[PDB]
Amino acid sequence: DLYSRYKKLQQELEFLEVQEEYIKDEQKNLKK
Amino acid sequence: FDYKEQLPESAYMHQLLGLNLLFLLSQNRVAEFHTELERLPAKDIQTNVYIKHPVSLEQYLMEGSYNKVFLAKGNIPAESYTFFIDILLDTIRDEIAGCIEKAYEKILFTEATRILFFNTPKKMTDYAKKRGWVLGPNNYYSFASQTTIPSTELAKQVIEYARQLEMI
Amino acid sequence: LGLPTEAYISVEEVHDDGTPTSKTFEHVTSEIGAEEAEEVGVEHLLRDIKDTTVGTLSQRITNQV
Amino acid sequence: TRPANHRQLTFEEIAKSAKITVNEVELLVMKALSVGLVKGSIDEVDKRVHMTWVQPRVLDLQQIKGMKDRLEFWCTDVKSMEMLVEHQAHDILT
Repeated sequence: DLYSRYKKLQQELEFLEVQEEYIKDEQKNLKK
Repeated sequence: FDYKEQLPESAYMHQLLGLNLLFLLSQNRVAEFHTELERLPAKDIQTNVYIKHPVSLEQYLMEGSYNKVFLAKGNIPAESYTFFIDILLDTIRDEIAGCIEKAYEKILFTEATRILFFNTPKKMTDYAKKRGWVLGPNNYYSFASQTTIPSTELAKQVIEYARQLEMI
Repeated sequence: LGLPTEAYISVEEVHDDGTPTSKTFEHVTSEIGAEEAEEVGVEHLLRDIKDTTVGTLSQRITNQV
Repeated sequence: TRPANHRQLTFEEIAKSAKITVNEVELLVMKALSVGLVKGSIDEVDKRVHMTWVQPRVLDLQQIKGMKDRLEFWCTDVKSMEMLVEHQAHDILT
């Protein structure tokens, strides 16, 4: 269960790295 | 200061606290001086001679009242204050000399002696050799040695304006 | 760091040091300009390369550098 | 020969150089300006001839080398500010 919260660690990494820069470049190209 | 109550206080306390304030002034740690001075109760700061002399000496030093600072050498409410006061007098001699350097487009010697609070022309000559003066060719210490657009810094500031405007 | 076109015009050089006059190439300010249709076509070709979401201030700073 | 900064000529200096008198150096300088060999102005109250340009003169190899060193200094300054502007505006700079 607590190493399932380690699953939550990798979930946090997924939100942080994958989606933030995704939206950033998405809105840049949307301005273009 | 810690063991308030359970203790009857010592009459020497105020004297020794004033001596500590003199020590802090001599070493020129003004922030710590004021911080500890704030520990003394109000009426102790305002009335007790042992706490009045240190604070008054700092007041005179900040104002520039070096005459009264020197007269503190005669005041000395407790004779033990001499040690921490002599070094302060020497530092104040340096500070007064700095004042003389910046001001006094020209100054003579016979009166500069009293200005620097010295009592011997040999001491005057030694001190002039210290740092360096013109010795008064006409008996006057003429230490009257008094563009460049900050283009780089201004360009940095303007680029900062542009970047703060364009990160919108 | 420069335009691709260098324009020259031949002109006789009357040397002040008496050397014989000889034909030489003289530079003339050359720049690239487009008709309306040429601009439309080139903009279509550069639709995905040219960056237009820069801002006037950013473009002018780029011009300065 | 005088540099680009201290190129102010006094009537006494020009008189000594040309073996003329301060009362004729003034006419000489105006004649120079009229013929167009030099550009500048005259302040006779202070007897100083301000100059800003002289006819281009032939240069020797050493003079060309010195001009090259000056050009190197200029190029270093230009490169320094190119780098400064680029680094400071890197974010916005396209």
